Amino acid sequence: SRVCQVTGKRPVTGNNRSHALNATKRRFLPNLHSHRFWVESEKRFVTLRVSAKGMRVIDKKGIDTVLAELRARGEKY
Amino acid sequence: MQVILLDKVANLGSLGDQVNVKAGYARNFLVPQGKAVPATKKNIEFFEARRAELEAKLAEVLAAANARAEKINALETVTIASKAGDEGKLFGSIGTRDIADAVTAAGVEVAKSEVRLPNGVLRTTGEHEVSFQVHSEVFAKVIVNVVAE
RNA sequence: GCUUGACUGCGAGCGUGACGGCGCGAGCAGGUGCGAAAGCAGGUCAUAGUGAUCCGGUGGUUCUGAAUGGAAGGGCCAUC
RNA sequence: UGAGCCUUGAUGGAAGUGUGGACGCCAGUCUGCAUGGCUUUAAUGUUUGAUGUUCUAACGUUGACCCGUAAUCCGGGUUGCGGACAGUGUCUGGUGGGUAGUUUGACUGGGGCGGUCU
RNA sequence: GUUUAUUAAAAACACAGCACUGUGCAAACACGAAAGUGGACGUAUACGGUGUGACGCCUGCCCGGUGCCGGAAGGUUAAUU
RNA sequence: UUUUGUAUAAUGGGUCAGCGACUUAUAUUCUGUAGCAAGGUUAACCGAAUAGGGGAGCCGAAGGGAAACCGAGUCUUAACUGGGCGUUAAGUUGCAGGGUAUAGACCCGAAACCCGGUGAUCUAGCCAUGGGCAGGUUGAAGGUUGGGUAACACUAACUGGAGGACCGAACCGACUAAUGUUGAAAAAUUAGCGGAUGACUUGUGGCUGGGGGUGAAAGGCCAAUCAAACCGGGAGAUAGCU
RNA sequence: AGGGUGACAGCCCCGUACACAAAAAUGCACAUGCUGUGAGCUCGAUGAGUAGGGCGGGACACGUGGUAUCCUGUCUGAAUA
RNA sequence: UAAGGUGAUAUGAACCGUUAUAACCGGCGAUUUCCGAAUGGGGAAACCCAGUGUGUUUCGACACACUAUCAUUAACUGAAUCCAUAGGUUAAUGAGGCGAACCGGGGGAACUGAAACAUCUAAGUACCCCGAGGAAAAGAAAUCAACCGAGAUUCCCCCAG
Ligand SMILES: [Mg+2]
Ligand SMILES: [Mg+2]
Ligand SMILES: [Mg+2]
Ligand SMILES: [Mg+2]
Ligand SMILES: [Mg+2]
Ligand SMILES: [Mg+2]
Ligand SMILES: [Mg+2]
Ligand SMILES: [Mg+2]
Ligand SMILES: [Mg+2]
Ligand SMILES: [Mg+2]
Ligand SMILES: [Mg+2]
Ligand SMILES: [Mg+2]
Ligand SMILES: [Mg+2]
Ligand SMILES: [Mg+2]
Ligand SMILES: [Mg+2]
Ligand SMILES: [Mg+2]
Ligand SMILES: [Mg+2]
Ligand SMILES: [Mg+2]
Ligand SMILES: [Mg+2]
Ligand SMILES: [Mg+2]
Ligand SMILES: [Mg+2]
Ligand SMILES: [Mg+2]
Ligand SMILES: [Mg+2]
Ligand SMILES: [Mg+2]
Repeated sequence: SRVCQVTGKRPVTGNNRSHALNATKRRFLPNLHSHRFWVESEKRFVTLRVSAKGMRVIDKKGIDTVLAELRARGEKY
Repeated sequence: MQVILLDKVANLGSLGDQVNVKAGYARNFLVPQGKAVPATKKNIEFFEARRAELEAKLAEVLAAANARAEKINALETVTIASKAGDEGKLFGSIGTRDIADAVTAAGVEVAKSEVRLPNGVLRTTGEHEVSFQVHSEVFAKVIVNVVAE
């Protein structure tokens, strides 16, 4: 399930739109990547499936907090 | 990605400076390998409280013994001396514990030779004020009274 | 030869079309050319020489202008 | 390595016994090299992009090993190989009857062909 | 040998053989938004695609057109700035 | 019924009986009718509930101009001798009807498009595991032994038992004819016919699903059907046609 | 009101108007208890990968239009009464 | 509540009742085989086969109970790695499945209309999927208004085709 474990970002639907303006159903789906992060608070490597932006969010809020969610939301990690 | 530093660190490092580096370098090498930290603002005082509770705190806590020579600004009583010789001139030298013999009962008792003037130590009159090692900065002042016996 | 009437606003009143429209028109106002003057000129002897509407361009024009003043956009006239 | 700024040598403690480079008004004297009682120039420190080597630490491993585990999966770990590449997301040019939706006029001595359409 | 079960059994398809062309292996190709899997427990004396169709004697000329392959100069040229 | 025209040898009906097609809602206009009249009327709601309340609002009493605006006038134009549209006729709300608009819109009918499902008990291909092929022929390689060579080559008897080999039942097929064609049978019967140790044939079970499968390729086959299966739904698709 | 009874019934039957009814289990209200639960005053604090922006789509009656407003797949990113 | 009763086709038989344990009706309980979410394992539904506890003047065996998965929590265990995490057993709680419409959300057609057709339409309709309640959803303004003022959301009539 292409879904960013930190932002909830899943694929969305939309059209294509040719020059002639012809709609064709499609998907935008997120830039996922699943990345090994170091915790230090846990002396372990937790490897989340994250979209960039998901990343930019840890880079700011900070891992120990992001993982604080998930835990508090039920997610495995 | 700005972040602040811990250890040194090649082309930017300085045990606590204010750098701005590509996020990769950080979330892949600096932190998760202890060398830097997200400048979470919370932090830019947590590590600026240091730059003040230090670089102007303990850099002031140095100054509490001004010149150390506080109330010793009127010479010190001359119990004995430091020696003389050459029937008129001078001949004898300071054994590795012999400029205290004089100021031998003042401040506190030691016995070490932090030599400051690398000369033959000039042989003439007697009473001389150079300095001596009293610390990594300040100085002191005292005199030398010879012994007539 | 001299000239810009191949003018601007209008138009009694006719023609001709299912319609959209197309044509003819003396005369009125302003201003203009030619003629001494009466007068003639709103293109070419007449009848073909063409493309509705939408959308957009350009100039003009305060008519419009979403709190108010502006502006954008719209309208109106000209034209592509 | 293309350009900027900061700088120390060029345009804006004397004379003699001694040297590389040169637009040198067309035959200079120089820019320095030894001595002897804000604008036309070279190197660094640097700031900024391009190119290339390499690294390792993202990431890949459909090599080997350890454990969960008597398990051809998966996961964690170790190691070896590769490595900012490959791949993927968004955007973007090309290609694309593989697939899809359609169009492909009327008149007409039947239709088509020819011809015609104001 | 195969085939239109039910108006066509053939000169049609197939075939062994020939050629072209793709593929260095996590192969190309194929099913599949993926994971997974066929190819293959195979490795270029192999695997796929295409055409020809035992065998004998042979298979000439044309690259302008279309298609395909190669090309580090220039011209034109997208998002981007 | 359709037609220029039908006794027509052009359509439809064997016959009877029952059913079977211009509706309904909301708007909108006209006509009729009733109320009130420069006025008519309320909606939701409240409700004492078909009353009464409620006048939000709609239509009408004023038009001209794109508009600002002016106003029984206004616009056109600098301005019209003028010109256009207006001022000189009552409306409005019910009720019944005639039209129209939006809805299946008078009824029945396509071939098809789309969505979700059900089908490999027929059949195509493949997978696993099992079964079958009377009888008769031909007589490859190889081997043995002689003869032969300097030795091989070669050669003769014998031995051997090859093949999408030959003939031919079962079994698999389906070339011809006749019969049958309201059949015995929605593909057969009878006489002939091809294959018959193979790319053979067959049982049981399995896998492949509809723009999909499978296909020694015919557009064949996928449950008596296939140029895109069946079932339900969109659904009263649409039908300028009958 | 209606239904039935050998044809059409206020007065034959069952009903109807009206007036009554629960040992139990429950619904809803209240008045109480139990476990909680927090109340009022003062002094604070005032929701960042967010608003905004580029690109591509989608919502707004509004089809990119001169197009505000909203959501976000991608890339970015403020101020702090 | 009662003078009549043992549902129906449907008699008959053998019976139960008449002053309150006949029947009838309602509240609360008991019992409730097998299949089915089906949950001990399996499986071609209503069948096959277990493990551990128990249980017998005949303690062979045969009957009765428990044993699915997942989530939260707790206890005890416990790798690569020694700590620690992973893992492992047990327990206590809960979920599972069914069913009208209405409701929020995730996807989302075409026929058809435009007298053809692609923008546009049909239409966020049909349909598939998830979730929930007696309703759902929405909701106490970074909303409008217009220099006056209004004061969350929801529904109705207008505004207005
Ligand atoms: Mg096509
Ligand atoms: Mg269509
Ligand atoms: Mg024709
Ligand atoms: Mg046939
Ligand atoms: Mg035949
Ligand atoms: Mg081949
Ligand atoms: Mg051929
Ligand atoms: Mg041939
Ligand atoms: Mg006829
Ligand atoms: Mg007649
Ligand atoms: Mg007849
Ligand atoms: Mg079968
Ligand atoms: Mg044979
Ligand atoms: Mg035979
Ligand atoms: Mg026969
Ligand atoms: Mg069939
Ligand atoms: Mg159907
Ligand atoms: Mg429909
Ligand atoms: Mg129909
Ligand atoms: Mg706030
Ligand atoms: Mg069971
Ligand atoms: Mg089961
Ligand atoms: Mg159409
Ligand atoms: Mg609620």
